[PDB]
Amino acid sequence: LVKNKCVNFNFNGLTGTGVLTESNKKFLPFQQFGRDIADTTDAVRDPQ
Amino acid sequence: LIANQFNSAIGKIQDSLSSTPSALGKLQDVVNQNAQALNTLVKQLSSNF
Ligand SMILES: *[C@@H]1O[C@H](CO)[C@@H](O)[C@H](O)[C@H]1NC(C)=O
Repeated sequence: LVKNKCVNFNFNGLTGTGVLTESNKKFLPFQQFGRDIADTTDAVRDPQ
Repeated sequence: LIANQFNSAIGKIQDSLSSTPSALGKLQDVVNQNAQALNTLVKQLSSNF
């Protein structure tokens, strides 16, 4: 896992481009993805 | 008397602006229109066309 560097991430099918940073948001145990108002990926939980 | 009326009128403006939420309707409408146009433009990427 690499943080604070612009990389290509494939977290089981996200297949998106962006820089990954630590977040204070808390997900539900079953929840994996994250979306904003515009239905764009905003935060993803590390599978490991 | 005029000084007191002026002060009380400004205080009433203070109270009316603080209480009523729809006071800044023009600015809120402009901001909402711009944000909604931006949201529609962004959502247009998800359409097949
Ligand atoms: C996933 O596997 C690694 C390697 O064995 C381990 O260090 C890690 O704790 C595992 N993840 C969880 C949530 O246990």
